[PDB]
Amino acid sequence: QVQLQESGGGSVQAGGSLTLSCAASGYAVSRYSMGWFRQAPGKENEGVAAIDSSGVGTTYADSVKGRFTISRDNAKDTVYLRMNSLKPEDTAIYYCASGFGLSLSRYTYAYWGQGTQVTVSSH
Amino acid sequence: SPNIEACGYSDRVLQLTLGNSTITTQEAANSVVAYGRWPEYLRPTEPDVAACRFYTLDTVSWTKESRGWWWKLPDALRDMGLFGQNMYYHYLGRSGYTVHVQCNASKFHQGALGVFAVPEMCLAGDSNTTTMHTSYQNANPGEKGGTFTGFCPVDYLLGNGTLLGNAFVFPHQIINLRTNNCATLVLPYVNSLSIDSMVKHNNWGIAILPLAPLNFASESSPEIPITLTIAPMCCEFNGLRNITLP
Amino acid sequence: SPNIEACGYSDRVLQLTLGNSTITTQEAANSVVAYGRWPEYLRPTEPDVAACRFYTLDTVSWTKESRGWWWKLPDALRDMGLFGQNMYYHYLGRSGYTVHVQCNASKFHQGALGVFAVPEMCLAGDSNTTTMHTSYQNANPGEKGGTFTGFCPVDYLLGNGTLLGNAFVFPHQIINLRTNNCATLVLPYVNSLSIDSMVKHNNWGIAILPLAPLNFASESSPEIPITLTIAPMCCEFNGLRNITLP
Amino acid sequence: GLPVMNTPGSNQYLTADNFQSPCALPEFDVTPPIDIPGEVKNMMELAEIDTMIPFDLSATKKNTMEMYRVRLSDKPHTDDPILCLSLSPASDPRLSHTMLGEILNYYTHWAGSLKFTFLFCGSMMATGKLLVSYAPPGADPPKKRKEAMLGTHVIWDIGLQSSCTMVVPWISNTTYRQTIDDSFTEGGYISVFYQTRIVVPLSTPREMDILGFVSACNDFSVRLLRDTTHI
Amino acid sequence: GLPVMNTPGSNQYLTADNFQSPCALPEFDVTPPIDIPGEVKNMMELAEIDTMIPFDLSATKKNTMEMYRVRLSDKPHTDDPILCLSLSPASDPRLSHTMLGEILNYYTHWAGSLKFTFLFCGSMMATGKLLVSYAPPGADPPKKRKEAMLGTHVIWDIGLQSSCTMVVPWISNTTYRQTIDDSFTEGGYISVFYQTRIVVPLSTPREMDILGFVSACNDFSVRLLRDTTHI
Amino acid sequence: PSDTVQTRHVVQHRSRSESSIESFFARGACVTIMTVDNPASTTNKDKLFAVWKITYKDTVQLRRKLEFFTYSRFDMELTFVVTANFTETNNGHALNQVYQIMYVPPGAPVPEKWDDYTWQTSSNPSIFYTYGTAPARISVPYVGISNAYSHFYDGFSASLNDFGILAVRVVNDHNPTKVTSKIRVYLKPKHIRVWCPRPPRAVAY
Amino acid sequence: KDTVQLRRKLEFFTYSRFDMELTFVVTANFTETNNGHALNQVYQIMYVPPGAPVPEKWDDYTWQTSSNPSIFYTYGTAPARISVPYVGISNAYSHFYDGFSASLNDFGILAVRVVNDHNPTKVTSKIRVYLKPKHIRVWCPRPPRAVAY
Repeated sequence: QVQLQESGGGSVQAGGSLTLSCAASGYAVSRYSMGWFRQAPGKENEGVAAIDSSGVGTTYADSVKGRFTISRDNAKDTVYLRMNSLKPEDTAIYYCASGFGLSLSRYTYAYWGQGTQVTVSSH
Repeated sequence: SPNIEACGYSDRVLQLTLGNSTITTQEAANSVVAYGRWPEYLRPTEPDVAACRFYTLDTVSWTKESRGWWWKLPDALRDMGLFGQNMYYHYLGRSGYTVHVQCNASKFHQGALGVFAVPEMCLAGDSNTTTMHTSYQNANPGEKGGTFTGFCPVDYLLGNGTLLGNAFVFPHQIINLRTNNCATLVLPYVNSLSIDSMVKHNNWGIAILPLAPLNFASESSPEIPITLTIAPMCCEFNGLRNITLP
Repeated sequence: SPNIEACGYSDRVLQLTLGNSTITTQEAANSVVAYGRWPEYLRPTEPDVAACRFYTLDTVSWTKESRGWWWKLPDALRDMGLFGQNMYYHYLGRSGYTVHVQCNASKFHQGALGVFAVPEMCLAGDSNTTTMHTSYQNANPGEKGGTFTGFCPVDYLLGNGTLLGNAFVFPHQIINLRTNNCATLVLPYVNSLSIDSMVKHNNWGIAILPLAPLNFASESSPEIPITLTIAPMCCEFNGLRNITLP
Repeated sequence: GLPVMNTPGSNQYLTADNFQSPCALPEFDVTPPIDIPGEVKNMMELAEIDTMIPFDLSATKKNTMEMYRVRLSDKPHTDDPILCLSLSPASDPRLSHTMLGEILNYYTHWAGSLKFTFLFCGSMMATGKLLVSYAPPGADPPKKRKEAMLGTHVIWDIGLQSSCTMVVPWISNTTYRQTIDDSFTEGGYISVFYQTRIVVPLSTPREMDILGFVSACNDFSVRLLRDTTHI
Repeated sequence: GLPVMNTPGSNQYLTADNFQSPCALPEFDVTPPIDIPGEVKNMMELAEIDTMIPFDLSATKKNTMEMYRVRLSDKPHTDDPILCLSLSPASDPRLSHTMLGEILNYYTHWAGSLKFTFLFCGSMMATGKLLVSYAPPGADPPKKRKEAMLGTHVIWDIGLQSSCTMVVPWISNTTYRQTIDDSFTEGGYISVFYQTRIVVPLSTPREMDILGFVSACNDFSVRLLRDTTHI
Repeated sequence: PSDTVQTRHVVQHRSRSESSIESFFARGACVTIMTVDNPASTTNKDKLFAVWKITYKDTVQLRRKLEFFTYSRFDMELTFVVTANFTETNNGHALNQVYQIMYVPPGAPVPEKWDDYTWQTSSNPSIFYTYGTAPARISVPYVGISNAYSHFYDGFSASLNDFGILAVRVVNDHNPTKVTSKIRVYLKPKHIRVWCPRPPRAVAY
Repeated sequence: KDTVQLRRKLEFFTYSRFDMELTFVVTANFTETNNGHALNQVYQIMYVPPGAPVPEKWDDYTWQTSSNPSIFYTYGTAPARISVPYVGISNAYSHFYDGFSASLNDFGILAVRVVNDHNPTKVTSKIRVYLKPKHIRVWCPRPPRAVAY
């Protein structure tokens, strides 16, 4: 059974950088890609960042472009979502998924994490 | 499974006038025979047109919140003229069903209805040890029927504990708004016996759940109606008892 | 085993012009069919001349110190025009081989080459429990090839742990300098399957080791060159995938 | 007595044997069978029955009816497929829950062809064109339209015909493939892209869905009966 | 029940028997066999395949490729054979490591003829003549040319034909011979001598080699299956 | 090769014999584990008899396999693997035992005490298995009251169909050294026929 | 591949198809020097077809195998015997495999336990397995493995 442990969540500040990670069990991370999907309170399944382990070819969503950084580790079978310069709109319960690969689409994936809640706290 | 594409609009209005009834079907063609069998006679009193004619159940509103609907046979048609009578005056009874489900909308509405006929459709209550459980009356909601939910039949569990996606094993048709307006399901008698008692045992089970949501253009009709016309086919009953008039 | 005596010198220069290629063989006659079978079609896309034509690998120097040389099929011919392409664009692929090994010297040079075609020739590493072992890249030295030694294939152990003297069980011919100048080996497709994936599995294995040392008259050419011309026979591949152009 | 010799294997019990033993109830009147519609002869027959694929098994949409609803939203023409699927039965969580897959988890091999049927569920008036693509085994997932375009693909028109049927052929190395996750024998990809785009008249909802179905063919067979039942 | 009587031998297990037992996997589709080239029917067939004899198993040359290289050096015409070999299979360390011998170490007897093929590997220009000699069983090893000359011998010319084939016949007392060292049934000798000498033109290397091969014939058969496998 | 027309499918069959109905259930699986004993002492719980109602519904393996269908007819072949052992750590002795297995046809008197008259059953079958030999085997034909066995029954009257009850005791009498035994029952549904298939029960029972 | 005798004999060839006949000679004995008793035992042998779940505990569900064959051998009688036909995934069993993906071909796994339950006097047993490759066919021969394995 393939397991993805969504780790790196919490309530940081507006502009407060927060990295994310997922331990990929059950398969060779290279055969798959890996991405991120956020969903705001009562909203929809929306994409953020995803890259393929083999080609390491980046792809971000238009609204998140720049501030977010995705990076894979083939040694520890983990992904690193460097959500830097956060904004009050980035307050959406995140999720990670291994892809076939490769890009941020509707669903287009299969293995889904439990869900980590990140809240871009602002004064 | 039902990958057909008749025409798309309307061509030919050809009415089915059996006995006293009249239907005026969208067309005639595009019908599914359950398992490839036509309702035949036991190889008895055969009423024919007397019992064999079209009866229409109550019309129900399909809405953007609807979870589904379900009925039982002969159960629903227990309050239908001669077929309602012959059901209580006999200890026996076997019958076929021409479930003709109609649903009209405009070229502006979108969605998809899957009419599923589940033979021996017992409803949700995970007590394997003690099934049937829910009272005779609840299990039998007559002509008004019962409804699925998001006696409690869960929609994705087809209201029996099995994933909806596999429902496609039972005879069915998909009333897809952009194509078909009508659904025709001929269900032959299916039970462990040659003939049985209708009052107690439910042969089939018509279950119409929404596969696609309902979306209407800007402002239009907030809801669309679905109608179920059912008819007893090649039926027989043995043997009149003190025509115990009610 | 190969106790033949054609003529000794040269008679007839009869060129093999298949497709775009041209060979100009020493003669034509004196060829060995591996096990008595000709490369036949699976009883698919058959490219014929497109794929079925002569390709020449890199020429290697034979010297008084040479221990031997070895190649893999289709491996070597993985960088050969259309046959190189069809190998990466398909998930399947079966093919025959006309290994035509030529070696020219004078009436003054002496020695003996034994061209051995070993079906399923895995190379030396005495881990019976865990074979394959040596990396994909080492195991596949392409068109430049690999060499035996006095990834480490021991010559008297044919580079697999079995005494060279018994190598004579596999199809072969002996290019004996005083007689033959050419070696012709038609190898039909041999594998556990009807068709397989060429990129991963190596069917045959051409191994040319020296049975006699090289001795040249006084002062002459310090070394003599050996050439390997290989050709795909009656080949088929299924089925074009997103012609994923490199 | 007739000279007989007891060989090895006597007094053992082979669970899968086939022997004639004593019948506990002599002369018992067995109730004759009636032709109840729907007699099944072999399991492969239940596979040749199209079954809806739960494509969107997302965090919230999995184990809910939404897993069956692939929604074509209002987003930019990015060659990012709307959906991609691995032709690897039990080695992919989507093809597994289908009646087809349910038959495959009881064997070790599977051969033949398979057919994916897409049914569009949008307004009659709505039109557009999509490209359903197939990439044979071992090939990399087609991530661009251009990429997917090169291989076996069908250009499915919404405007005209509502249902597309793409029969995935038998482009396999081994005569018998692994139902398990193997690189020696790995499926491939079935993906859909925006050939054109979605065109809707007036103010009709701009988001509709598409359903998917999967089934086997006459040449589809299985072998080596195994199980997987837990407590 | 049918009157049957259990005779001696019941419930025993004969390793070499042949009985019909229960088949663990009923109706299992066995993958059909394909004509993969090189099907073998009997072991004697692998023997009719010439295999190179490692003649020089000297202290340093044994377990090295040199064991296969018999070198004709520049030495005096001494009737001392260049090579001599005992036609005694497992009773001689040379015929043992051949594919032929490898078949014989699995039986007790061996019958029929055998053929020794010598292939010369020297300069085209080089010429000379040699005498390959055979001395039937029990006879003393031919130590002189004159001695070897009297018996069955072939006068092999280097100058003309490169390969000599001397078929050793079936001159045996017993209809079936010992593969073991026995004096009652002992092989004989195959030896080569300088009929003439080696003549090389110009300055071409004065030392070349000759290879040897051995195989069986159609009349070659074996019996009493035995083994010898250690740990 | 590469092709995606829309034909029926492509070619014709390709060998599917080991997948067929008969061959799908040709395997006999465990259905229950009955525990008897031959005590010398008055143990009223384990008291010789062991009663078990013949139902597939107890185990999982053979249960889910039968659930892909709604109706079935099947010749039920049963085998009994009996195994014994001493309970007390004593060098006590026991003579090779005999057990009495009873296939009691559906709708008959279920034995209570191991002493009652219903344990003599002039009509009901019995099997005297001597320990230490080849396991006992009986064949019960289609004993259904209907034209088919209904796995899932919709309506009113879960007793299912009732395949009867099995009762076993030690025939040999009270021996000082208490020996416990376990009878494993297997079911092979030969000559099986089925009708109207449903989606398989996804979850646990 | 575990033993030597039958191993070297099969190595003269590269490919083979063979009906594998197996016999099981079970033998028991008491371990402790005690005049302890034991009732004639039953053992359960299991031929588990290649690529299936390998049993761990003797308690798990995979020891019930609704599909996998089993043999209940009562001690003191004629040894048990089963026939496993050509169970190869390919057209032939490859003794020496060249290329990448040594697991060989995988002929399955055998599991055995004592069916009879916990008896105070501990009895140990040993099951000897024999293999007879009836109806055997072979292709492309190689020189025999000279040395030790």
